Order: sequence, then structure tokens, then C-alpha cells
Amino acid sequence: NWLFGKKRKEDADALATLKGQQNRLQAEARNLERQSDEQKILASKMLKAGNKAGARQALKRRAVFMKRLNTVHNTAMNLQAQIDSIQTATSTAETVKAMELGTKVV
Amino acid sequence: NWLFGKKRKEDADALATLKGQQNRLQAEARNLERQSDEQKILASKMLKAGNKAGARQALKRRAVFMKRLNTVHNTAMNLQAQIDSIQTATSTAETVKAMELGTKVVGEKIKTVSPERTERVMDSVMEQRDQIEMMTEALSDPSLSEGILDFEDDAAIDEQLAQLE
Amino acid sequence: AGARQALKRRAVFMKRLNTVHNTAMNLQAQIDSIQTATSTAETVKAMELGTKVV
Repeated sequence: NWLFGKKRKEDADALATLKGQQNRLQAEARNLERQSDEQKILASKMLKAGNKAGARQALKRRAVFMKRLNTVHNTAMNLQAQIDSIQTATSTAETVKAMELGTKVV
Repeated sequence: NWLFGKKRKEDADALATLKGQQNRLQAEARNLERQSDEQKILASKMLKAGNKAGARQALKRRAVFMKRLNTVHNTAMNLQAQIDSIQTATSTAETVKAMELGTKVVGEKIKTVSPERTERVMDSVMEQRDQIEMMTEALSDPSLSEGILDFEDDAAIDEQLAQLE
Repeated sequence: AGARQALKRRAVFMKRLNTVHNTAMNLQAQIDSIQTATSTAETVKAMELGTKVV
């Protein structure tokens, strides 16, 4: 009876939490990409201005930004995979219940 | 309950302390850079005015200023790394809690409809398909009705076809 | 390399599409089984009535 609504609420809350966390991770990835583009343009500008050890520092900064971007991207992908697992499990349970109903009738 | 707000307050206070200390270190680095630029310009000016042992003293002064600047810069970088560690740890803990919530939900769903129940349902479907095929084949057998005369008039109907042709 | 990622994405989408298509086909087969069983039961009852009369 009332337990079905509670189960639906729990699934919706879990999906909301996972999507909110994925929103934070996408925001952080966007910030990292912004910083990486800024850093690439800055490195090109100062190489225009004639410095190369500073360009080594700039490319190191871009490399660490790219590494952090890749890590947050993979974490967001894993959260997406778990959201997909929740949806697939709900659909599979409903399909199995329908098949069981048809089997009972036949 | 109330402990969560206390934890948030403690993390915010720690970040405030670290950022304030980094502000002092950046201020000191700025002062050192100011002094180093002043010293370089002064050295060039007095070399214009013709003195070189004083220029050795001036370049020594600039060298020690540069060394202090490098040290404070590295200290500020380390403080930045620790601020990053605090933020990364908070984000990682929140992500792990979200993943645990999703795992709990999927575990309850898989407990409700296991794979054993799925295989039982599909076995029932295949068995009922077999039974329905048996019943449908019983009622549609041509040997009950269609084959009334099994007699060897295949030759005779061949002759009637020849008659028509 | 982005095209490798894109074709991988299309491949996983195609796999999921195939799986849902097969599940829908199985549900169609079970609907057909329900209809066939109802028709067969009605036919057997009619044949039994005729057999009683004869």
C-alpha cells in the first residue's frame, strides 16, 4: 500500500543525490577546462614575449589541470553508469513482474 | 543533526586560516619583488654613475632578496596544495556517500527481483509455449479432416487433369 | 581518436537498442501466447459441444 510510494520516493531521492553530485563534478570539470584554455593562451602569449622556462612551467600547469580534468570526467562517467544501473534495475523488475502476470494468466 | 553544521564550520575556519596565512605570504613575496626591482634599477643607476664593487654588493642584495622570494613562493604553493587537499577530500567523501546510496537502492531492487526469479519466469514462459503448441497442433492436424480419401486416385486425378487439358 | 570514442558510444547505444528490442519481442510473444490460449480454449469448448450433440 503506502510502502510503494515510499520506495518511489527513495529511488527518486537517490537519483537526485547522484545527479546533484554529477552536477558538482561537471562544474569542476568546466572550471578546469576554463583554466586550461586560459593557460594555453597565456603560454602562447608569453612565448610571443620571449620566455621558455616559464613556458615549461606553463605547460606543467596545463598538464596538471588536464590530469585533474580527466579524473573528474571519469568520476562523472562512473556516476552516470550508476544512475543507468538504477534505471535499468527498475525497468527490469517491472518487466519481470509483467511477464509473471502473463504466465499466471496462461 | 547539529554536528554537521559544526563540521562545516570547522572546515570553513581551517580554510580561512590557511587562506589568511597564504595572504601574508603573498604580501611578503610582493614586498620582496618590489625591493628586488628597486635594487636592480639602483644597481643600473650607480653603474651609470661608475662603481662596480658597490655593484657586487647590489647584486648580492638582489640575490638574497630573490632567494627569500623563492622560499616564500614555495611556502605559499605548499599552502595552496593543502587547501586543494581539503577541498578534494570533501568532494571525494560526498561522492562516495552518493555512490553508497545508489548501491543501497540497487541492492534492494535486486533483492526484490533476483536472477533466480527471472530464470524461473522464463522457464514457465517456455513450458507454457510448449503446451500451447501441443494444444494448437492437436486441433489443426489435416489427417483428421483434409485427408478423407487416401486412395491411389493420384493416377485418376492425373487422368482428369489430362481430360481438362 | 574522438571518432573512436564516437563509434564506441554508437556501439554501446546499438547494443542497448538490440537488448530492448529483444525484450519487446519476448513481451509480444507472451501476448500472442495469451491470445492463442484463449482462442484454443474456446475452440475446444465448441468441439466438445458438437461432440455431445452428435
